[PDB]
Amino acid sequence: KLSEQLKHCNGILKELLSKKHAAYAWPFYKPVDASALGVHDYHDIIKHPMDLSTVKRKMENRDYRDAQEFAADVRLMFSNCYKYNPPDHDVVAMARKLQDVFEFRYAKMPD
Ligand SMILES: COC(=O)[C@H](C)[C@@H]1N=C(c2ccc(Cl)cc2)c2ccc(OC)cc2-n2c(C)nnc21
Ligand SMILES: C[C@H](O)COC[C@H](C)O
Ligand SMILES: [Cl-]
Repeated sequence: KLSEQLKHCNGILKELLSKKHAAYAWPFYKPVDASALGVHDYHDIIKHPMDLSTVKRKMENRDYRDAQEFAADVRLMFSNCYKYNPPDHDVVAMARKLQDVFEFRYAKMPD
């Protein structure tokens, strides 16, 4: 049984995965497939891949012991995107928008 704070985190996660945000969330649904995408330098540049399916698995498996650990993974996901891609690329604009959704709701965390 998740703590109250981790319940809030799980709610955020469900929201990020919902159809409401799909237009900009979809690149983050699954691990980057570097070979499929032709980005053969991705794993040289990104040492700690992260994506929402992995966050979801970790939540289901009770891997996260607190909200801070959850938030660090979601933010790592966005950071990888900002690290690999030029700041004016489409996928970066999507990341910024999804991160806005995440940060404003994470800020509503019950004490
Ligand atoms: C050539 O650069 C790319 O393809 C990067 C690696 C890729 N761009 C994208 C990307 C490029 C253009 C648009 Cl409009 C949306 C996403 C990408 C696409 C699919 C995907 O999972 C299936 C992950 C993507 N992703 C993420 C997350 N962070 N960077 C990307
Ligand atoms: C767009 C920045 O990379 C992240 O900003 C988060 C803010 C809550 O929109
Ligand atoms: Cl953090």
